[PDB]
Amino acid sequence: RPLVIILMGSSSDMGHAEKIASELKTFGIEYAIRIGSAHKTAEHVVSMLKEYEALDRPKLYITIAGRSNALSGFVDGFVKGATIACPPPSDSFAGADIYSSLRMPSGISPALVLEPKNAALLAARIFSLYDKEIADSVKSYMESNAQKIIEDDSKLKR
Amino acid sequence: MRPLVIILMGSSSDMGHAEKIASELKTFGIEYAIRIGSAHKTAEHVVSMLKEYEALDRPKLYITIAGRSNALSGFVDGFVKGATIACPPPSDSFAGADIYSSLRMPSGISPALVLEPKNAALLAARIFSLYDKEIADSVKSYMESNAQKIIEDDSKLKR
Amino acid sequence: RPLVIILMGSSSDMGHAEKIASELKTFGIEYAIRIGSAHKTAEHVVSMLKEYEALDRPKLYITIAGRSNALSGFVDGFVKGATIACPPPSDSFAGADIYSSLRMPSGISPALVLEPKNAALLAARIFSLYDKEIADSVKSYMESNAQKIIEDDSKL
Amino acid sequence: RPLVIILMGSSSDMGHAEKIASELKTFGIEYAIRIGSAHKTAEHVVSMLKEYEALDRPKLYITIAGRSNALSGFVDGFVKGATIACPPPSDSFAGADIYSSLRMPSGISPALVLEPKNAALLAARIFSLYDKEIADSVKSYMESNAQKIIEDDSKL
Amino acid sequence: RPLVIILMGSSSDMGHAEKIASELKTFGIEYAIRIGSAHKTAEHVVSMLKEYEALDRPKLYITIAGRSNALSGFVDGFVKGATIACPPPSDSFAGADIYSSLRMPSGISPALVLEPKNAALLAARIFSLYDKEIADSVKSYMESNAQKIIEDDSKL
Amino acid sequence: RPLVIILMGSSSDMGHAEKIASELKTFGIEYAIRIGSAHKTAEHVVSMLKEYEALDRPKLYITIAGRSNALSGFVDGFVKGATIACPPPSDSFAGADIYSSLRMPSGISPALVLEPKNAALLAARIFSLYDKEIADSVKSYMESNAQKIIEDDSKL
Amino acid sequence: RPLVIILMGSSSDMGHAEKIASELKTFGIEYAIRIGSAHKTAEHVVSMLKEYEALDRPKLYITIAGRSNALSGFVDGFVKGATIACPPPSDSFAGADIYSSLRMPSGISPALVLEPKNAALLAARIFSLYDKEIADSVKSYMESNAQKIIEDDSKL
Amino acid sequence: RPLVIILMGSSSDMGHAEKIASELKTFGIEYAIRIGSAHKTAEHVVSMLKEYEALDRPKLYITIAGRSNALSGFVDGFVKGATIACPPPSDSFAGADIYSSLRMPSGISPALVLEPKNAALLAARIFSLYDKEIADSVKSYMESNAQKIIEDDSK
Repeated sequence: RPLVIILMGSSSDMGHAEKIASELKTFGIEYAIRIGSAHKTAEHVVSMLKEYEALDRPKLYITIAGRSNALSGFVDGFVKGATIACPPPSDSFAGADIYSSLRMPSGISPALVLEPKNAALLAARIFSLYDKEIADSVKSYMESNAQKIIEDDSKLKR
Repeated sequence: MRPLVIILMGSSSDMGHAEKIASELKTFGIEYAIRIGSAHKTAEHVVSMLKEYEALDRPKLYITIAGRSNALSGFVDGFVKGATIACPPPSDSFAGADIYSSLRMPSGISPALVLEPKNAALLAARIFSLYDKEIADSVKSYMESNAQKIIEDDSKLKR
Repeated sequence: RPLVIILMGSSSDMGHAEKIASELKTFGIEYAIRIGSAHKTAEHVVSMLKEYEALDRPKLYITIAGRSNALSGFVDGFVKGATIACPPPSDSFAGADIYSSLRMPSGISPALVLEPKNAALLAARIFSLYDKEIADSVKSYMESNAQKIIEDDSKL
Repeated sequence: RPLVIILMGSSSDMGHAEKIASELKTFGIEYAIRIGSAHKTAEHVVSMLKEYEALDRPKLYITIAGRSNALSGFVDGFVKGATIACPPPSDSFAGADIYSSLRMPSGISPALVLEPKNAALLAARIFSLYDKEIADSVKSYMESNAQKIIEDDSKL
Repeated sequence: RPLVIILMGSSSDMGHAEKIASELKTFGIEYAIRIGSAHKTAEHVVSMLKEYEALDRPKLYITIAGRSNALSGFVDGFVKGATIACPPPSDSFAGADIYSSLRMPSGISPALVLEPKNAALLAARIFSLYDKEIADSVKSYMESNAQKIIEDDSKL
Repeated sequence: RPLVIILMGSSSDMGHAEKIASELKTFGIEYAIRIGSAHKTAEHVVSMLKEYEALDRPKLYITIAGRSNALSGFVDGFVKGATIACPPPSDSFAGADIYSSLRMPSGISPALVLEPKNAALLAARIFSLYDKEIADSVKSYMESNAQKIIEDDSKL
Repeated sequence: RPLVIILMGSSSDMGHAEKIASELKTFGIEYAIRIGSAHKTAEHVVSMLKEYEALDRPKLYITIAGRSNALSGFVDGFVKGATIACPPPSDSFAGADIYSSLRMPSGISPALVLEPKNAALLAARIFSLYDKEIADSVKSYMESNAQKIIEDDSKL
Repeated sequence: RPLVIILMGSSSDMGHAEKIASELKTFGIEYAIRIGSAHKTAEHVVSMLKEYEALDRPKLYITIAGRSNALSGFVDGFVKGATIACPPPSDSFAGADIYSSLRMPSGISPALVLEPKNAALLAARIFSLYDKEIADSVKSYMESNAQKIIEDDSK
């Protein structure tokens, strides 16, 4: 019943969206991958957001936009519930595209997360506050990560 | 049951920043607790504190506040079950480069980074709003109000 | 006759906008001053742009938004003709807000100019390609600037 | 009947120049591609600028120079009408060459644009304020970009 | 009987760890290599430190963590003796991960050294104030390095 | 019996030096405060280092130089034992003077610590491996700091 | 016999120029202070340079321009002998105007020096290769500096 | 007769050093290439400088050191006449090693030039103030660079 809308500005971002989606599927969380440009197809984005917003189910938007990221703040100020910004990595201007996701006005509150798997995890943990099944899944995932590190210590320690 | 936000800062010096976050949560009617604890200097105290909060049978978020190199947000985040939000205090040092210590988490550590204290409070409300209608109404009023003032600034001095 | 629409993201940008407006007036160019947020008042901004775009006259938009500038690319993607981005100055993250004005997607082409007086000049010089009166005022303005520097040197 | 003069500081810039040229051709806008150095061949540049400035037709200059960009300001202070700065991409010093294009004195007003297709698009949109054939070409272009995005979404 | 505990946050840091390990061995210094994350395995790390802190021998901790380095400060605040931070290299964000190792609070004092062999050299030179054999080993090492540069100049 | 030589490149660094000295006093550690430029008075520095190096007591050098720090590496390459770099703070070029302290060649291994009180603490903690009086002093210090934080929490 | 021409792009840099002049006066070196813009009064700059270039005496030019520095490259491309860029200090964009002075094309070789006093000193030291009176003056100046440091250490 | 002493902190710098040399050879200016570390071999660098400082000919030093450049200011604070700092390129920390060459104390005044061919050209142009042959060579050189550019346009 939770839904995560993965909304990217360009078809060029699809590979970054697919990393987020794969990880969401591991948590058993439903997702939808969509494309719209805040700069070029603003009204198409508004229409889309209106469609998803009308759904009576707990939702999150994870917004993906390279270069100067207008999409994440655009979606965040339109929709009611929480959103997550997860821009694709860039080395242009030594990663300075990140400030465009960071520097929001008062009243715009997307959660910024750099890594696609971590964006999925944050989504899961947001639902987990009220969804016991998803909390069980997160618990398993993080315990597994921790056990692997301890197992690496046991195996490789000298 | 009633949402709780634990606002956990690494130093009593962070109180100003924490109080900004707390005051904003109050306007959403969301209960908070403000606490102090250092990931560097008082690790076992933080762990003990977090076990106490985690045993509470209500939906919760942690907002974690640490200046300089932020070890606290990732530390809290890796220990607790639910989501957390990092909202570091502002700093000019090294043209603001302390932000990277909040951004650059390992795989499997997923705190939500938000810069402004009022926006950290906003995000916390919006997370709960997915399930809490009272908070969703409060959020809608707040956001719509923000929008109205801008439209009103335009009408009042557009020329 | 030309119109420059000066659209800013917040009322706090007013002093920056008036520096631009001030200078447009000296070029004999009509301007309008408006406020609208690309993040918080999207439909309102889309609704204002449609009104201006229906006007049968040569028009430019100058867009002013602090912090992460979404406004410039949002407006520029919506309107037909040219636009100019002129963000207010900031020292946040050693001026790193500038990259949000610089890094546009292919197909979004605002002209970035830093100084308010230079945004106005650029707007004047765009009209000047087709407006002889605006061309004369610009020739006058630019020669004055040059003559002052030469005079300054003359005292030395 | 507009003309865009693409002027680059080095023949090494030619790849970048041609990208701008190729795009202008799609808008049906005539262009010239020239080479000349603001630091090493100043009189060759000025002589060129004089010949272009004497043409009675609307014109823009797109100025391309790597490293510390003096060329865009040189051109812009010489010619009457608008100019556009479009420096080639560089990763030297985390891309800090961009600041030499940004940081103009008062009275020097080139339009900074990063992407060569957006420099072409901006020039088209500047002429579009008065050239209807061009306005039409821009509209078809921008609408095609928008429709492609919406098509990409449809597949999903 | 010095001991250097080489503690890294992930097995993906092992190649960097083995560089410090190798160099320490050249100085005759016993090491232990361990894995533990301050973010993900805080209580495991604590347990591990308490064990080493109970040893009555002179000890250093060299702490390795990529991205945002919480491990070095975490360890340093827990243990009584000196520690050394030696993060694995990175060009992400122009190397900005370094600040997470530099910016400690007052009362947290790990020694930051970039290069793994210099982290080993620092460790040695630390023990050398009281340990004559290590002091002789460091002497030989540093004098050789100097003699080689003088030798390179002599071939030229 | 431990000694710390605090060597600064200029009398204008004395404030920073004095912060380190005052803190060393609180750990019961003898210091010398000295002035010598690597760039301007290189032979004076060398002769001074020889005088201290001739002492058979365990010792550290804490080296202070603003701007491009050549002093830390110069001293570190000359002396046998460990040294600590503690540059004075600067916001010049957003703090980029720090790179001159970070970027040592292979075989130069000064401990970089930003804050003067943390430089003193590192020093104490280095001696604490073998000097139980100093370790007692460091235990008091760190435990007091931790207890104060926990006390601050208890008020909440 | 030598002459240093101090050429600034704007009268707003006068204070910076005077610091350079004051220091050159202590070396006994004649200077001229002038103003001319690379972007706005190129002909005027060329005319001035032609006048100084005719003088049969050893000369340097020290070129001062804030923001994006085109001036130093412009002068250096024009004049036969060496030049020194000494831009005014800015903290805008973390000091990134400095890259506009660094990033010269092949064939354009101004010597960059940050500090006004050090620009004066470099100038003196260039003429000193052939001028023994200026060499004697530099020797005294730099020996005064060293002795000041050595003297500061002897008290403190 | 001018002499340029090209002094590098390490043999790994030789590539950069040889680029400067090759250009100086085009001007007819004699060079020496030498190695010494300001960190590790300070008393050797100091003894080397004393040898060059004793030659009665106009001289410049071009100093080359990667990473945190202590060498340029070290040599500049010892020798009498002008020096030129020309560090090798590096992408580390977005090029931030450059600040170690820029940020000299008052009384230390090496000329910073980035490109090896430009360090050579600056060296030539310093000598050119008093050396007519070298002045001639520089006019030929700079006119040739401008001619090639104008030629590029003509094709």
